Amino acid sequence: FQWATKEGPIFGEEMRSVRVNILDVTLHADAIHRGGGQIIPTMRRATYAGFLLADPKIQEPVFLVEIQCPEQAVGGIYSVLNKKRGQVVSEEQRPGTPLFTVKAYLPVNESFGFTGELRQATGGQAFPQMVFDHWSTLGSDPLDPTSKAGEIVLAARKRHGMKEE
Amino acid sequence: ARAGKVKSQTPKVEKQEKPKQPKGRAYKRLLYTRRFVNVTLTNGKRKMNPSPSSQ
Amino acid sequence: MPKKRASNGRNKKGRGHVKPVRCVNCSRSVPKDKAIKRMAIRNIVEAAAIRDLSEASVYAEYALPKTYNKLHYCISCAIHARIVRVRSRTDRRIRAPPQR
Amino acid sequence: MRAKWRKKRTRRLKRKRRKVRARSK
RNA sequence: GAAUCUGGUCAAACUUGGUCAUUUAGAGGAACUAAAAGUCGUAACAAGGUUUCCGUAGGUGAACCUGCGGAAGGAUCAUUA
RNA sequence: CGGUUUCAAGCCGAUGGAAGUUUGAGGCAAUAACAGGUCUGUGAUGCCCUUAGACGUUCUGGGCCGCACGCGCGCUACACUGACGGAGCCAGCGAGUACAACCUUGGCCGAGAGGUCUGGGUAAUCUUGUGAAACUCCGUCGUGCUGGGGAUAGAGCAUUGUAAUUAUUGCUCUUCAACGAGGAAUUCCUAGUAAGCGCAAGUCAUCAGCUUGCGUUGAUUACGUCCCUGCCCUUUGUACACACC
RNA sequence: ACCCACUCGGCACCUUACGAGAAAUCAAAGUCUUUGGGUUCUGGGGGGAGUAUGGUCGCAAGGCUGAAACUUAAAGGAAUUGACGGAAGGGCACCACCAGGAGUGGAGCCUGCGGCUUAAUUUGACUCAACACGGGGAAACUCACCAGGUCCAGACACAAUAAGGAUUGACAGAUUGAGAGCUCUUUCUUGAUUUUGUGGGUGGUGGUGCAUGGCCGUUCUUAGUUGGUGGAGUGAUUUGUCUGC
RNA sequence: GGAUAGUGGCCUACCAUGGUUUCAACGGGUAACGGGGAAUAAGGGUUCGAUUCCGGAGAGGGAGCCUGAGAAACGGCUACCACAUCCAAGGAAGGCAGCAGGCGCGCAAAUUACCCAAUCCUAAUUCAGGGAGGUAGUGACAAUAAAUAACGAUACAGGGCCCAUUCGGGUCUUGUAAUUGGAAUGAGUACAAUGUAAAUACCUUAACGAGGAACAACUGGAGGGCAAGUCUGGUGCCAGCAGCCG
Ligand SMILES: [Mg+2]
Ligand SMILES: [Mg+2]
Ligand SMILES: [Mg+2]
Ligand SMILES: [Mg+2]
Ligand SMILES: [Mg+2]
Ligand SMILES: [Mg+2]
Ligand SMILES: [Mg+2]
Ligand SMILES: [Mg+2]
Ligand SMILES: [Mg+2]
Ligand SMILES: [Mg+2]
Ligand SMILES: [Mg+2]
Ligand SMILES: [Mg+2]
Ligand SMILES: [Mg+2]
Ligand SMILES: [Mg+2]
Ligand SMILES: [Mg+2]
Ligand SMILES: [Mg+2]
Ligand SMILES: [Mg+2]
Ligand SMILES: [Mg+2]
Ligand SMILES: [Mg+2]
Ligand SMILES: [Mg+2]
Ligand SMILES: [Mg+2]
Ligand SMILES: [Mg+2]
Ligand SMILES: [Mg+2]
Ligand SMILES: [Mg+2]
Ligand SMILES: [Mg+2]
Ligand SMILES: [Mg+2]
Ligand SMILES: [Mg+2]
Ligand SMILES: [Mg+2]
Ligand SMILES: [Mg+2]
Ligand SMILES: [Mg+2]
Ligand SMILES: [Mg+2]
Ligand SMILES: [Mg+2]
Ligand SMILES: [Mg+2]
Ligand SMILES: [Mg+2]
Ligand SMILES: [Mg+2]
Ligand SMILES: [Mg+2]
Ligand SMILES: [Mg+2]
Ligand SMILES: [Mg+2]
Ligand SMILES: [Mg+2]
Ligand SMILES: [Mg+2]
Ligand SMILES: [Mg+2]
Ligand SMILES: [Mg+2]
Ligand SMILES: [Zn+2]
Repeated sequence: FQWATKEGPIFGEEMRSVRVNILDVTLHADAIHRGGGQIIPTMRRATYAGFLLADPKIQEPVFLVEIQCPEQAVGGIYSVLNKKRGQVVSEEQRPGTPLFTVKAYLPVNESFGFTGELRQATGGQAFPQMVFDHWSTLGSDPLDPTSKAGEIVLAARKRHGMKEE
Repeated sequence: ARAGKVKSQTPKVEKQEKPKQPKGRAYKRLLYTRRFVNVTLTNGKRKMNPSPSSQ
Repeated sequence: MPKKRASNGRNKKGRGHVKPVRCVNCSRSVPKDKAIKRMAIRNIVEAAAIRDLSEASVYAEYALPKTYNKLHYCISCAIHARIVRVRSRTDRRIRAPPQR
Repeated sequence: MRAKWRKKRTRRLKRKRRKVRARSK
């Protein structure tokens, strides 16, 4: 079980959260003379099919970002987030008027050159300070193309090295 | 698990507050006496670490 | 495998590598030494004649000769039936001609 | 396998090896 | 009695090759070894069901087989006249 | 006693003798084992099962018995050495109830099966001479799937049990199938044995083709050999020793 | 041409070995831990490998010469006892065969076990040594199988209700196969026995006879088994337990 | 003959054809500086020797040379290569395989400390200097020496026993108790004086400095090889140990 959970079929990657069954399981037993080998990857070919036949829409990062913005400027942070699949969780109004924060979920998939997009928008204003938070699910089917998760999957398996699916 | 499963899976018993076995010569003084001077009981042959008499 | 025998092939001692003789049955070339050279002095007529032949015959006393097949056998071929007869380790030292 | 043939085996293996190294002069 | 300077000489090093040694990428090939244990047979060991072997030729799907010669480590220390 | 045999161990033939096959038969039966079989004889049992929706227990109905079809013990026959009637008519092992319901004579009823009254018996006493069968005698049919052979069937009459259809068994009449001595194969057997015949207890409330006992009738043919099969030693070989899977 | 005795040269056996040797054996393989006559050569676990390479030689095949990396705990040798052998002799036994009998296999029918089928047709046992066996001839019981219901037979320990009831019972019809209080309809009984949990057990014809005991079966009722000295061997062992009859 | 301090195929001319070799010439390798020695340790040996002494080499390479008795010096110079410094771009300066330090490499190795007082060395030299050399620091490279309590008493048990009508005193000697009690001790600090170039540390002590909580021994092992667990909980062919067996 520990693999396929560490090394799944669809992605070529781990995780989560898999029941997974089990019923019945016909042995004979024996002595055997059985896996560790036979049962050591019988489960693997099983848990792949249990993964596959369900659905898996696939999960993703997402790094909480909390930026020390000024008020008179830094609307542009919002446009930077709206771009990236981002959800602002909060907009904490500080006692000092020229300081703010914007606690926000941001996928790490989409946060490459994040600061670069932030800097140009804000005009070098507001200081990113992001951190990891929590896994967020996607809506894309993996086998089916033209989907956010599926495109990521096809790219990820090409980075590992096939077979397709 | 498949990586140091047993090391975790045991109940750790704690080091009991038992008295200091003496060091250097006084340690020898035990072992001299616990073989030569005291002389342990023997049914047939001599034995240096006994068992509680059972199967 | 140590020596079964001291002789082995037998005649050959002080004598490089002698000539061989085709066996009788198998036609198995065997040295004329390893050969099991039995002598088959058989009558020209089988015992259960012989009367019958002498009854119908001309003359008296008659030739009544004996054919002289000096046989050979490839040891294996011999064991399968013939004089050989797998002896005991201690008995294998005996060279005495058997019977008699 | 029988040692005479294990000898014969490695005789061919040589004669193949001779054609291989002769293919590059 | 300076720089300067004409031959020599020692000869670094470079240049552009040639050559030995040691290293080291190398597509490919062809091996050999470990093996969870799978196919195909079952060669050898019992006269292992064509006795094994060796040398050496040929052939094969693999063990292997088949000539020739040899050896028993043979399945025989034995047939007398 | 006689031969016979290094005139040993013994074997073979006569005599007598109840007995001359270890007198006949069993009973026990060594070393070492086998991964034989038994966790469904077991409050004999280790540990995995389970432990109240119990895989515990208990009721109630089924099911083990179903049938294209494979083999395996068995029974009945393929008849005239018989079948069917009568008649004659001789055994042995056994077994059997009082707190239950056993064996159950004798008498009446019923073609039967089976009822009923009554007994005798806790048993060399009664059942029981268990007058069992096959047998022996006189008749019917004579070698025709015939009176051989009884299977399949229908209906009833009984009996056990709370309950009988998936006939429990018995009896009644009817049905009359296959099968004219069985191929390849292979089982069992050497004397009161085989083969025939029945009895008998065992299980059983009820069921006998079953079984462990019993007695009746009683041969054929060896009284040897290693041809097959198996086993055993012995010598030999063995790269085997979880031992030719 | 022999006989007989002894002799130089050649080729091999017998017995004891007191000498060697791991032993088989060997009068050389002796005169070697009591280690030294002279000389040449070869070997240093197994494999990888007589391979790779390089020579060198060959018409070539091939030879001579000759590696390591890597790999591995054994590879051997000799013998001992086993087991086994489509090796050879010598036995035994109607579970072998002859000389015969009775048969079975065919026929029908019982009754085992397959196979199929089924809701279940419960399972064990599969050459002798599973297959009319489980004492197993099952109408329910037996009964383990299936369809359905019932019961606690939940020992003891600790706690939550502790009588303003802990819980037990319950005719009537629907309910239910059903004079099962099985319950839902009911509103009367019952008095701390228990019931709800958590430890813990108890039972289980559950599982595994390849975790075991006992009993059995089977090798085999075959004739095998063992030791004590004494010998032979360093030794495992062996001889005793054997040519014959 | 030439050169050299000098001998010489050291170099040059002319001449001769020698020279070495299976008693291994020549070639190659060396994770080779030689020797003294080291470890091992019956005898014979094997392997190691970069390294405290003695030779030899080298100062990034390879050359060439000045001065000088002595240099083919490199804490001299000239150059070329290799590496690199400092720049006002014209040009300058270099050579830790001295000491210390750092990088780098690597499994792998110390402080840019205090001194000439010793040891010696050098000079124009009693007088100066000396990372030669010494002094500490760091230092489990090695090696040497040895604390981790000792003596009581009372309190509970083992051993001798005057005698063993049953005991038991226990007159005599040993072991166990968070009893308790007196008597030391440098591990440390610290006036001092030692020590010392100055200090440290050592040896020596004024003054304090032990009572189980302190002023505390770890490492490995505990089936065999091979000394020693069939103890208590887990674990359950796994995880692991195991030189080998396992
Ligand atoms: Mg051998
Ligand atoms: Mg052999
Ligand atoms: Mg000759
Ligand atoms: Mg010759
Ligand atoms: Mg010049
Ligand atoms: Mg043959
Ligand atoms: Mg074969
Ligand atoms: Mg063969
Ligand atoms: Mg060999
Ligand atoms: Mg008897
Ligand atoms: Mg068994
Ligand atoms: Mg049980
Ligand atoms: Mg049945
Ligand atoms: Mg029977
Ligand atoms: Mg009677
Ligand atoms: Mg008829
Ligand atoms: Mg038998
Ligand atoms: Mg080797
Ligand atoms: Mg029956
Ligand atoms: Mg019945
Ligand atoms: Mg029971
Ligand atoms: Mg003895
Ligand atoms: Mg014996
Ligand atoms: Mg001169
Ligand atoms: Mg060097
Ligand atoms: Mg050296
Ligand atoms: Mg040196
Ligand atoms: Mg060096
Ligand atoms: Mg020096
Ligand atoms: Mg340098
Ligand atoms: Mg220089
Ligand atoms: Mg210098
Ligand atoms: Mg220098
Ligand atoms: Mg330095
Ligand atoms: Mg060091
Ligand atoms: Mg120094
Ligand atoms: Mg220090
Ligand atoms: Mg001290
Ligand atoms: Mg320890
Ligand atoms: Mg331990
Ligand atoms: Mg030990
Ligand atoms: Mg350990
Ligand atoms: Zn022949």
